[PDB]
Amino acid sequence: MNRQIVRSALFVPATRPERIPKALASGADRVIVDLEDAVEEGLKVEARANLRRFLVDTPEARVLVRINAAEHPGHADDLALCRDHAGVIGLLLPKVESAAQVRHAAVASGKPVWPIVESARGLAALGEIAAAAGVERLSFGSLDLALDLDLNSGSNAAEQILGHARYALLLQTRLAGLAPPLDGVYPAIQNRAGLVEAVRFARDMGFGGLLCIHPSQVEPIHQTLMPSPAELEWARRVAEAGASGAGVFVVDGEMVDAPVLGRARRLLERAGEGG
Amino acid sequence: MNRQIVRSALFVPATRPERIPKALASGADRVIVDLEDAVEEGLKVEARANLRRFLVDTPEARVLVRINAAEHPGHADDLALCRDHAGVIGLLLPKVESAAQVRHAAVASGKPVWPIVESARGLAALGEIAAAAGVERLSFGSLDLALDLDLNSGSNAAEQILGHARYALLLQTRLAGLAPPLDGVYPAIQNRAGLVEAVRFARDMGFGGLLCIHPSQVEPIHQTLMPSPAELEWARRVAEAGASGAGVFVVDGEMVDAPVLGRARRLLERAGEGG
Amino acid sequence: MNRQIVRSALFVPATRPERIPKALASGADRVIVDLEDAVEEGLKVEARANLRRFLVDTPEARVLVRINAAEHPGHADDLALCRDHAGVIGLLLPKVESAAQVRHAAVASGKPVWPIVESARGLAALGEIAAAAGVERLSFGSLDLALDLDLNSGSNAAEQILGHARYALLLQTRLAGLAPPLDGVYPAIQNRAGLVEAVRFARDMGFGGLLCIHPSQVEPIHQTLMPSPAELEWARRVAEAGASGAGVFVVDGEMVDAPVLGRARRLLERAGEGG
Ligand SMILES: CC(=O)SCCNC(=O)CCNC(=O)[C@H](O)C(C)(C)COP(=O)(O)OP(=O)(O)OC[C@H]1O[C@@H](n2cnc3c(N)ncnc32)[C@H](O)[C@@H]1OP(=O)(O)O
Ligand SMILES: CC(=O)SCCNC(=O)CCNC(=O)[C@H](O)C(C)(C)COP(=O)(O)OP(=O)(O)OC[C@H]1O[C@@H](n2cnc3c(N)ncnc32)[C@H](O)[C@@H]1OP(=O)(O)O
Ligand SMILES: CC(=O)SCCNC(=O)CCNC(=O)[C@H](O)C(C)(C)COP(=O)(O)OP(=O)(O)OC[C@H]1O[C@@H](n2cnc3c(N)ncnc32)[C@H](O)[C@@H]1OP(=O)(O)O
Repeated sequence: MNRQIVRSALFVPATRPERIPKALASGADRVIVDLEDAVEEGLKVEARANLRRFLVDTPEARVLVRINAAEHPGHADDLALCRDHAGVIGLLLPKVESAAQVRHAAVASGKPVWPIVESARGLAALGEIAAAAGVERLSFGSLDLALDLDLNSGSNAAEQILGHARYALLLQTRLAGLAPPLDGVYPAIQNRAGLVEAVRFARDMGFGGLLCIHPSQVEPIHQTLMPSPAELEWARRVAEAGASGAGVFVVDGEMVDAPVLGRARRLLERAGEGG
Repeated sequence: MNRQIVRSALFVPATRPERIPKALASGADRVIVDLEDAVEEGLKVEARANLRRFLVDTPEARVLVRINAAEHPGHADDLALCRDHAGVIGLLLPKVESAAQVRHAAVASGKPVWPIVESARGLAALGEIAAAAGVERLSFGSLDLALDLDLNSGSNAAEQILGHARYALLLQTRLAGLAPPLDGVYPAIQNRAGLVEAVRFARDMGFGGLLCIHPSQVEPIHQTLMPSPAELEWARRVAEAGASGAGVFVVDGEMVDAPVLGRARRLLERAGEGG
Repeated sequence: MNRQIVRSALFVPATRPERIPKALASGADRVIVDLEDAVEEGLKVEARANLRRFLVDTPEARVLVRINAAEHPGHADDLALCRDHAGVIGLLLPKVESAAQVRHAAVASGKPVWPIVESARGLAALGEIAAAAGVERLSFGSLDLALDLDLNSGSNAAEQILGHARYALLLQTRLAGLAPPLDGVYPAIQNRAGLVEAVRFARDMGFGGLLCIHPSQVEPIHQTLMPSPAELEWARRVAEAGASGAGVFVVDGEMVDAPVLGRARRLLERAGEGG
């Protein structure tokens, strides 16, 4: 699939057809139109039709869709919508607990699957799931695993438990060679100072971006994701001293060996001019 | 077994039978009579006889018993005592390292087993152990595990190791469908401010209660475990706004989706009047 | 192998053979002569010859060698140097990802193996790796792991991930019964206060020592590893109060049972006179 970084994946429910155009103008790397836990049961059918009309009327629009899982009766109608419009470039599979769930949603949709880890069962099967055919990258339901594991969302201890799940998304991402994963949603819409901290914590940990819920969150996320002038100046000074060809040296009073030089070069290239 | 919350399980050694009544009058949700690591080798036979006599003289009493593990020569005598008195409603199995150890303790006692995860070996086999037939809930031997892993008890690094072990107790609890687990003992008897912090950290992470070692600890634990006026006031207001049935709303500047609504309803009902 | 503690293992590259003697006079418990990530490709053959010349010229010297992994063309020549000189008392195997690589390095060198956990693949196979025949102890490549997992070395988040890696080295050490492992390198050569903190965090967590990269790091590490007067005074008083033979008692306002007594006795003996 696409092995590129998604810095922002903005959720917008299909009950809000007028806010899907707003989502795409946010500047979000991806927009997720939702048909599942933001859409009330009675509106799922009408919400699916709202999305179909949006894709039809907007052929150049390319979106991701969080479908309902196989336990739901609308599953197949959700998969058919993902398969039949070119604007659907992938789907979020919620409540994923098996590689077989990934393969069925992938084959029936013909589109790449972003498995969402939202439960204890998901974590335990995550080897299978990340390695399953059709997987592009992983994302995580932070508020969902707090329910499933009985966490007091927002607390020190809760973030420590979530740190273990994040570790598994990050570990399995490398083992299965997936594209960079996206950390969960920061629900305090207007708290940009808290949002900035959750974004920098995620990047420092190896995540590529964040699942967003508001367009106001897009610029804070993308701005916090770019390397600082310092980090780029460090990477430059580290790359400059490894041109000589020395095996090991010191840059900021810190030893620099091959792996550190490799970190500076990947920073210099992933974000700016390489070489 | 019982899928109810045990907020506190108060240890009292079987060498001090005049303290068993005091333990029960504490209000601890469970009292554990100890035959293992608080009874010196030389007093274990007499201590068992103290416990046998207390059970006979106190038919309405219901206690949990921590026996010696199968390596011990008194193992079989401990099991018979747990099997032969109705007042014994379960047994703590220390140093558990295999599902076969749980099964032998459950079949021979005919009572529910509380495994204590006290060793690296226990953790590695915790899948087997938590799924063994007879398991009611897991509990955490924090001081045995510091011994086993050469930890400096009380330190930042040690608690970080203990956090990974706690996660496996919490993960397997959900995977095996067990009753809520108990975090380890807080040994600073009179330091209630530290006890309160350890109790709120454990609850926030998904534990149901604490192993305790003094009756003076019980009220701090049950008082720290009840939802605050604010948390209940929060749950009421998120439940209030999701009554109509809308998919996603905002409560405290924070997004409220189905999983958050589910947390507030479980709080309002798990502790208080539901509906 | 040796089930003793290595407090410090001082890296020195085989390109600077004049520094190998300095490494030995450092007092480091072990010296590592490097043929991998500090020796540039173009210098590896000559560096191999530098190490051979040092070993022949210094029959009494006892060193560890960090060889190139099996993917490297010099792999077999490196193992041959380890096998043919008595001064080579073990080898560091970098980029370890399978038990079979351990067995090939062990059998071909005939010397004990220190696997370095430097990658996600390594972590996932760490059960196999630690249990393989030939392993003496595990060590941790913190800077390789930051590259492999895209970590911002030095940040709060990266340290949390590395804690998950560290946990698995420590768990697998206990499960496979290996000698005590060594935490990764602290690269800020002159920041002794930061080094001292990295050393104490590692010890509190169960490491026996640290991989080091400069001889000035050796004395800070060895002084920070020794128990403080306070810690020894604590163990003495808990050991003194448990001499009578009581099962449970109070020492510093803290309950003391069998597991706590064992920590106090192990502290007094592992560092000082036992009994
Ligand atoms: C598990 C998860 O967290 S994802 C599961 C489901 N998640 C979602 O779909 C939630 C996504 N976000 C939202 O639905 C909304 O932000 C809400 C309902 C939470 C809150 O929205 P409101 O409080 O009504 O919006 P607010 O008063 O801040 O104003 C929002 C403005 O941005 C727009 N907007 C708000 N949310 C979105 C969105 N997700 N996508 C696009 N535009 C949006 C609105 O149209 C409005 O623009 P306008 O003034 O021109 O009409
Ligand atoms: C987690 C583990 O390590 S498993 C522990 C297995 N056994 C235990 O350690 C049980 C818990 N600990 C104890 O036995 C005790 O609390 C001790 C030995 C650690 C401390 O005992 P002391 O320091 O003598 O207690 P202290 O003087 O504070 O006791 C005050 C009152 O509490 C009572 N009390 C103390 N511990 C207990 C107990 N476990 N159960 C019931 N009552 C108790 C005393 O009898 C006393 O009542 P009294 O004044 O009417 O006589
Ligand atoms: C995965 C990895 O690659 S982890 C790292 C691998 N291993 C290494 O990094 C090799 C070990 N480190 C070193 O090579 C050095 O410490 C360096 C290159 C980082 C710094 O070296 P320099 O900046 O030249 O040293 P500095 O200016 O501090 O002076 C060093 C002094 O101690 C000695 N010294 C320095 N490093 C070492 C060493 N590793 N072993 C022994 N002696 C050493 C030097 O001989 C010198 O003493 P001198 O003045 O009598 O000649």
